[PDB]
Amino acid sequence: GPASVPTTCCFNLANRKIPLQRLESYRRITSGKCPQKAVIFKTKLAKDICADPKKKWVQDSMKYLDQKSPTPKP
Repeated sequence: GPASVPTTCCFNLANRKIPLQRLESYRRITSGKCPQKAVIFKTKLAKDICADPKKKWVQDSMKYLDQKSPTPKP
């Protein structure tokens, strides 16, 4: 589901568009200790999924959370 074996960064991007009502949060990665860069979405089922920033639902999803979100800090 979320991981497979190498714990570093997402690899298997999500194909099934995730809904907003079920979305809880999201996490993006782009550090230097990773082979690739992408985003990760979290639904309201205590589960995380991989997502690339070149999708239509991921972009809207990220923009949605980024828009709905108030401001970062922690």
